[PDB]
Amino acid sequence: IVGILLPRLREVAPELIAREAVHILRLLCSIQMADAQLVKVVTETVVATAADVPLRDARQCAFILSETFPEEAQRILGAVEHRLCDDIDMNADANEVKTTILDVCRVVSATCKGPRRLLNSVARRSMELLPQLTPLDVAFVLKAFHLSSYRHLRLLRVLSSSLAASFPTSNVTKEHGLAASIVVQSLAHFYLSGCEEVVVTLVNASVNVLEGLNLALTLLACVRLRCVSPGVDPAVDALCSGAPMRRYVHNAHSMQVTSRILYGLAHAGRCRSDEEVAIVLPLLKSVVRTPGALRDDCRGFLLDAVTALGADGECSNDALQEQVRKVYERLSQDGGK
Amino acid sequence: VSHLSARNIATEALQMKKLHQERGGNPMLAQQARRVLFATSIAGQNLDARSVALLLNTAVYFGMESDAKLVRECIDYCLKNDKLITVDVLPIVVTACATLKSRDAREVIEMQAQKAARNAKFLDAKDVTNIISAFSKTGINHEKLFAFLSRRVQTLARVGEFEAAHLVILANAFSRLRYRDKFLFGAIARRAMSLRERVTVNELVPLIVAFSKIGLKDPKLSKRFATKAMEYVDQMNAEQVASMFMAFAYFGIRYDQLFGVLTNRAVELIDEFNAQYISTTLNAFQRIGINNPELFDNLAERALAVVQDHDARDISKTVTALAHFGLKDEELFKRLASHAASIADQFDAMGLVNTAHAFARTNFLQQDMAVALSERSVYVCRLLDAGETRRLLWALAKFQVRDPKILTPVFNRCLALHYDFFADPTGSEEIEEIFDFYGPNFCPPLYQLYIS
Amino acid sequence: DFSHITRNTVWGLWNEGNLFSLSVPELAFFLQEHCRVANVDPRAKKSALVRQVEEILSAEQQASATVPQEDNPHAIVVTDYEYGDWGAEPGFE
Amino acid sequence: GYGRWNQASVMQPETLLDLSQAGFYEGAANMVPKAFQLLVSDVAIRSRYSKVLQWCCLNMSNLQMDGELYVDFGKLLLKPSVMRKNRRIVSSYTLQQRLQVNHPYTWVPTLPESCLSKIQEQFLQPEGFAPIGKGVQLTYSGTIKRSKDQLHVDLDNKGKVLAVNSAWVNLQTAWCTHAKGPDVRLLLRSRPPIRRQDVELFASTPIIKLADDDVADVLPPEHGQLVYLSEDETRLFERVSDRGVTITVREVKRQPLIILRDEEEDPRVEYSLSAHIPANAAKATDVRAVGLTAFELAGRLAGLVAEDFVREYGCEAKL
Amino acid sequence: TTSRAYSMLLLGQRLSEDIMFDVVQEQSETIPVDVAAQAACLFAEKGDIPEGVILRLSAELEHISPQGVTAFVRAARRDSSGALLPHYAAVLNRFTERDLCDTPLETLLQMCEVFALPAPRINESQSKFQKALIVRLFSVIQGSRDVPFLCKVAKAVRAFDANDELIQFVCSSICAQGALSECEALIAFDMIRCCDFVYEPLLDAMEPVFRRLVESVSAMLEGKSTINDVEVRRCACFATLQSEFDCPDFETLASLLVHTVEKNVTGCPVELIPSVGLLCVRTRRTSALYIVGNKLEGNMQQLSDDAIGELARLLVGTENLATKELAVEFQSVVVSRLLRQQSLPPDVVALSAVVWLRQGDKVGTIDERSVDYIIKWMYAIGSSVYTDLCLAVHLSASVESLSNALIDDLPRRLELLTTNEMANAIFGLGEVSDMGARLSHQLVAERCSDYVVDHSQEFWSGKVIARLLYGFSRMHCTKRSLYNVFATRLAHRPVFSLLDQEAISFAIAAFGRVKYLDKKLFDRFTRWILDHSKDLNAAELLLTIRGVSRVMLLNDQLYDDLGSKAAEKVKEFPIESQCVLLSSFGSLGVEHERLASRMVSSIAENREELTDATKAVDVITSLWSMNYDVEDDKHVAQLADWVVQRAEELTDESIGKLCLVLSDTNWRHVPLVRAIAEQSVRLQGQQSISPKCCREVLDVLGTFMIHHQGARENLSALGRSISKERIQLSEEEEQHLQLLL
Repeated sequence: IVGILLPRLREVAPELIAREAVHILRLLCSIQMADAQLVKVVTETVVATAADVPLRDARQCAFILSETFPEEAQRILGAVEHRLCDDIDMNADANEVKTTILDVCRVVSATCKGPRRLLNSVARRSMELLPQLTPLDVAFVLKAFHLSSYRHLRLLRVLSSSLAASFPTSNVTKEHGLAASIVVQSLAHFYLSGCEEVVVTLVNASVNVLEGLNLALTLLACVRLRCVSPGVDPAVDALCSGAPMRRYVHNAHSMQVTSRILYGLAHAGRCRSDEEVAIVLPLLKSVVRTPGALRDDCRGFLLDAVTALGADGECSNDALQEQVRKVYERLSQDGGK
Repeated sequence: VSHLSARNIATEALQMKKLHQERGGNPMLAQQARRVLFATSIAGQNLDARSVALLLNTAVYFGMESDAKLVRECIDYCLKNDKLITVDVLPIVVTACATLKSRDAREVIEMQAQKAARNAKFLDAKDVTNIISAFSKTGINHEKLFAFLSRRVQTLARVGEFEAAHLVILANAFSRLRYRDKFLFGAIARRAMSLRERVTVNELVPLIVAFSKIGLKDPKLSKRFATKAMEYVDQMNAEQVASMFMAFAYFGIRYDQLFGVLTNRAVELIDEFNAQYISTTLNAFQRIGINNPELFDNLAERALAVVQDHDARDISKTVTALAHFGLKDEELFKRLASHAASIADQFDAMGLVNTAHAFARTNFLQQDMAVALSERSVYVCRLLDAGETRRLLWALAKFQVRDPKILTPVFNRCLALHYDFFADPTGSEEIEEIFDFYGPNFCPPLYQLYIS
Repeated sequence: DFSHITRNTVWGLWNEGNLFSLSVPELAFFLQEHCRVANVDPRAKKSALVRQVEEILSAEQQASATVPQEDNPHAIVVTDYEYGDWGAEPGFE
Repeated sequence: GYGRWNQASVMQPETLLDLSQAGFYEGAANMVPKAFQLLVSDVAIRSRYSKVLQWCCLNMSNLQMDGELYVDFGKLLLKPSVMRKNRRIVSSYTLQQRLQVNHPYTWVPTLPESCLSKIQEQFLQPEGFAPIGKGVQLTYSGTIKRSKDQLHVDLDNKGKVLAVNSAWVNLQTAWCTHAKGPDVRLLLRSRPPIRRQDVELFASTPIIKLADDDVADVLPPEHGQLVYLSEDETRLFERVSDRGVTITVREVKRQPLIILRDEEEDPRVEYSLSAHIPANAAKATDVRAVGLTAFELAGRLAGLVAEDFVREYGCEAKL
Repeated sequence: TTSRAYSMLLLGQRLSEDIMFDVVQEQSETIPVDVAAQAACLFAEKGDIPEGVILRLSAELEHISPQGVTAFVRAARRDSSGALLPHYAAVLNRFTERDLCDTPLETLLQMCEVFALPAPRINESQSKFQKALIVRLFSVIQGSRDVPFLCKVAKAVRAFDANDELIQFVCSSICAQGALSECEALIAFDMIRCCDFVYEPLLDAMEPVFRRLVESVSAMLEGKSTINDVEVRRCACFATLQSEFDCPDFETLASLLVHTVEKNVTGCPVELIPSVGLLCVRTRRTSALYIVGNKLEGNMQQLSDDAIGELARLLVGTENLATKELAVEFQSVVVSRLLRQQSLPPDVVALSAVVWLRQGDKVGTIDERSVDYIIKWMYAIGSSVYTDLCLAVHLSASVESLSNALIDDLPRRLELLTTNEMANAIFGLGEVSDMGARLSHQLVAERCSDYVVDHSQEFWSGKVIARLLYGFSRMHCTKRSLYNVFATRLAHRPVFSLLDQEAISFAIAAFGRVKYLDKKLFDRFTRWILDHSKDLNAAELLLTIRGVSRVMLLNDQLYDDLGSKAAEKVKEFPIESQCVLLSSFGSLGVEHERLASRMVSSIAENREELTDATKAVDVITSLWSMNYDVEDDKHVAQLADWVVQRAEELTDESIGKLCLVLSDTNWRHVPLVRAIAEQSVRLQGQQSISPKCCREVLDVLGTFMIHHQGARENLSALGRSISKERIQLSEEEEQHLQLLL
């Protein structure tokens, strides 16, 4: 039905009001039938009438188009930028400004870009209206301030300080595993000192719930956080004692996660105790055991990890060293084309 | 959900009509008026009859007809509401529903005529002229109403009560109505003579025309108007000069001094002649019998200036006027013939036969014109009498045409009217010419009837 | 610019207002072809073209489509001396 | 609203309303002055058909249009609602007005088979003149309904569209009705202008999919709805009477396949006489002999098929 | 001769009407192409370039100096027709760009800045020119390290020519030196604000410098009381730059400085008050109170010339912070500083005039010195400044020189304004120019109409369109094109459905003032109004009732609702508004008893404010047309008696209107009739009465059985020429009638 109607929709589009354009785009994006012909004209209309358009509609269109058409979402967000800043600043409805900052943060995260004029205002209002925000909201805000290469020292420091490890259901929480790591990575992206106790508290309670690629990211962040923050060292010790990490080592199946785990562990220096050997060995085993050419990020991470392991003279394990050398040989052979 | 206020629209359209007919009449204003009037609509509003004849009068002025919805809603409510129409509104309605070809635009007229007959007695001077001029346009045929209105005109004009502009209106309306009365026109002439010098030339000439066009067999008025025309000849233009020429020809009397001063006037206005009324100034001369060649040469000279745009009937009238004492100026004649060939559009059967006959009798034969006229002759021969059929047949014979498709219909028609074909003595000589060409072989029944 | 422009079309517009529904090429072509204009300025925008077209048409009318309801008494008319086909007469039957 | 909203007292008197009613004069059925004729058989009617035709050609000329004169043979069936209170007698003027508002007539252009005995096999053969036709030319004829108007297309048997243009608008329609023979219908038709974009568009997208014997409509739903398709067999003959008068006679045996209404169901065979009236014919050159010539030829052809029309095929209770 | 005018225009001076005539001077050949290009630049602003000038420009492609290149670019970018474009097509971006850096780089900067002009409302040469210029800029700036020079060149190339590479490179070069004093810090901050860019190491390096600057200024609280003027001036400059830029890194400094100044208002120098005020405007600070005023009330003459601009920009925004005395003294200070050398740039004095005009009549008349300065250098006034002047000029009476100057540059100011600013400027002038309604405001109105009807496909907001329409209606330039086109442009589904309580009332009153009703558009407007009819304030009900009644729509529900809504809101309407509302309802005849009953009481109570007695009879007449019985409660009688008491202001038309209402409704008012009679007698005594008025007066007198022999003697002779059938009689008939009597 949509396939038959689309040639007509590409001709009726220029006279579509925004409220209906939202539904049109939602339908064409849910079923993966969005194109580069309806989207261009609908975004042209929504950019032309940005002078007076319901900001709800502009935000909805930007978010919906963010996933598959990042440039059009960026243009829409830029068109209604200053009105959005004024809404963030002067409004009195706490819930509306919360939803607005949250979904504009989602848009910025999706398109991996954001104008600074809006970012200053969203930072200021997020700082002002702090208590109402669920830790998910603060995590999303800091996520948006990451992946956008925008640095705001006061917002980071204030939000982290007020992040007093008051995550929901203190001492046992699963959702914060998807949130806490992000904060750490954000604090890892820049270089701010005064978050070691933060990561310690997060990992001491989230070690039994963190699983999969998450850990790797956290681990890598901690490694970089080891450059300026010493107190993260116990947290790394938590990363080397996680039960999910051990259970993944037993059945290493994801090559990207294994590659990032190796990248973290090589700089962690954990190749000296028997448990460290029993962790490192199966990962290198399954890296070569799984057939096919390794993907580019896997190639780079494995190359760096094996370089750090071979250069590390403290790894006197002959079996592990031979495993590392043959992993490098496989990396070279599969990459010779 | 949005109905334009009809009364205010009427008051606007009156100003628009005044602007359109006083400023010159640019089509932009006409289009604007038609745009505003089309969307106008009488509805559950309660418009009064005074402000309904305005939405109809202005509309019909601006081109609206029964096609629009405004007119169809204004012509109606005149069928149903007739008491509301008083004698002041009646002339406007009647002169509005006159050019309209609908069949309610003719029931309205009759319903109004059934009202003006009863009130033809209780009318003052102005309203009688207005009602008569209104009913002149429709071409109605109610004799009782006309008799009553003539009675009222005579009663009102027994004591001088008509200014020297309503006489022109009344005479023109009655003459166009083709109503022959000696009493009424005698009274009008008496009243016109009473208001001496108030009838200026611009108001004198149409009165002469209206009286001449009615067929009043009498030498009285044609004698009286002579001195007035003689004095007023000084300050009149070419159009009125030619029209008065035609009127004096149709009165049927010969005045030496008036015609002499008319010629002396025309020779001073030869430049302006545009050949649409050269036809009248020539046909009047032909009809009356005067044959003064002083101005014929000047008219011939001016006919060269405008030959490319002679009207169709104008060619017939001028050439048949060039029959009697035609000076055979072939210089103009050849171009007139060529234009007649080129102007071979919708013509008049009488026009065709007269054109061909005048072309043939002057013995200046030409080929293309003859071909065109012979080609056109088939579609009109079914509407010709015996005399004109004979004239057409002789004209064809002098053109030496032997096409069976052209001659069969005319021969059938002339056989259909053989008794009338043979019984006209003035054409007998012509008969001895037509069979001079075709011979006994052509149409044997016609030759057999001719021998007897 | 194409053949769908016709004197009938550019008259049914002029009599309707709405003359601005034709783009610049359409009006330039109308002025060049039908109005016998030497050459329309390519720089000219929509409004100047509309004004020129309206002026040309107004001079082109060259007649009166208004039937006067008045009675002018200075009209010397010497010229004077049904099947129901061309339409559907309203209010009949 | 703001500003000086209390000085709204000065307004120039020279303001007259200038309503705009865009979309008024446009259209396909609202572009020409039309004419109707209810000529009844059993002379003096070929004078009405002369005057009206001449004025219609003059109007076509003054509007800078061109058209062609189309004549064919068939049988009218007026709807039973044309009469009222069961009165068999009605004025020839009131009937001509009755049929001109609703158009309550059904027209069926057809002739009985075995009627080609006279045409091409009698003195009519010379009348038919030269058969310049290239033999039967298998052609499909279809019509499409746009958003606003309709188009007519002729597609060759094996290929892309060969003709695509606007619907016909016929100025003058005359029902020269006969008693027992097939009725004769006269027309002066014209083509509204068509946008080159539309013709190239409908040329680019194939209309139908005539795979094997069966056919189907594969027109994209964004362009129209296929409403009438019929296989045609066409033949042509031409005459030139030293006057550029190309009175062309054409025979078509159409077999309706894609159908909308029950009116057009069974195979039909139709003759047609034609001429050509350009934008210069109405000027100077005679344009009435064409009409009368076509009228006489059509009358003769109707007479020559009088007997077999009321044969085992069909019947006429004209009394 | 043209080079002087070219330099004057480059400085931003306006050119007198005589100067263009003098520079015409029959611009023939035998002159260098540079002079021809300069003349083309001069004539670009004033109308279109003559055909001779464009032809001589085109045909003379012999050799053109970089000054000629600048002139050609400016002429191309300024003209509206695009006359240069054909020849420009051959030599796009001066395709003969063979000229190297041999021309001094300041000429390259002129070439860069002339590109900043917005394009008029085939382009591949732009990329070539910009990339070549970027290469040249890299080469020239590589062999130098002058921080002010680098920042100035980056600002001159701030335009979209470098892909964030030159700036980044320039910032890296600046931060490489490591000797970043306060002067270089301020210059770099200004440059980095102008480009609206953030370079994290640069801000990191600059942060301690401003830290120590603010620390010294804050230490000057009690210690270090020895004042250094340069220190406070630099701190104020930093404050202004931060307020404009709102950097997220330099926010502890700004907050600390505001905290220091707020709680320690004892002896801080005046030079810090304006700039800090800007920091108060940003970041939502109410601390702007008791800082300007309380600390700066009449002693701001101490401010330097450069610091006046910051105070002006502070005053223009946030009108709550500008008072009568502040405005008067600031204008006096600006006038005082205007006369001397090194006078202020035109923007500051223009903003001063704006602040003066915003007050209204609380001040006197604006000094003619300021206006004479503003009209000169008219091209140097910015865009937002022009919009503010146009919006504010209608708030103060007795201003015609400034308005005559304002509505003269609009044809030149067409392509330099955005759509919103165009609507604002035209709506602003649509009051003063309306009061003018002269002949000079006809060419300008027609040219603006042509320009705004050509490019009518870009107006995408309903409010801008409708305010444009209203501004053009209140200028007595009523065409069909400008309303026909914008009637449909206002009807597209995206453009529509954005209208609310405005751009509807404005649109209605701009249609209901030139009488261009559009049936479908108005149907949609009235449907919207009937839907959201509970929330239309005053000044809308008037603006829509007077609009939908000058096009004569009898919407029963619409009128029945607007009448009731205006009945509820009666106090807010002024007297003239009440009279106009009654006239609008009475013109059609749409009776509304509740509206009239609740509305005539207000006019009766406030009777004494009517300008004269004619308006009372106008109220009575237009109250009668609504079929409201004037014989009712005494409220009508009060106005009738008021007319009676001062029945000397009545004129012919007023008496004509009063006689009809007196006669038709059978009103037995005798004193009013006697007043009519006496006033008519004196009017005839002054020989300024019309026969129709006399006839109506005699009619109403006779109808009511009133003799009044004073009027019949000297009025009837005038009053019979209208009602006597003068049947024309000939001279012979006249002498016969004389024989009769």
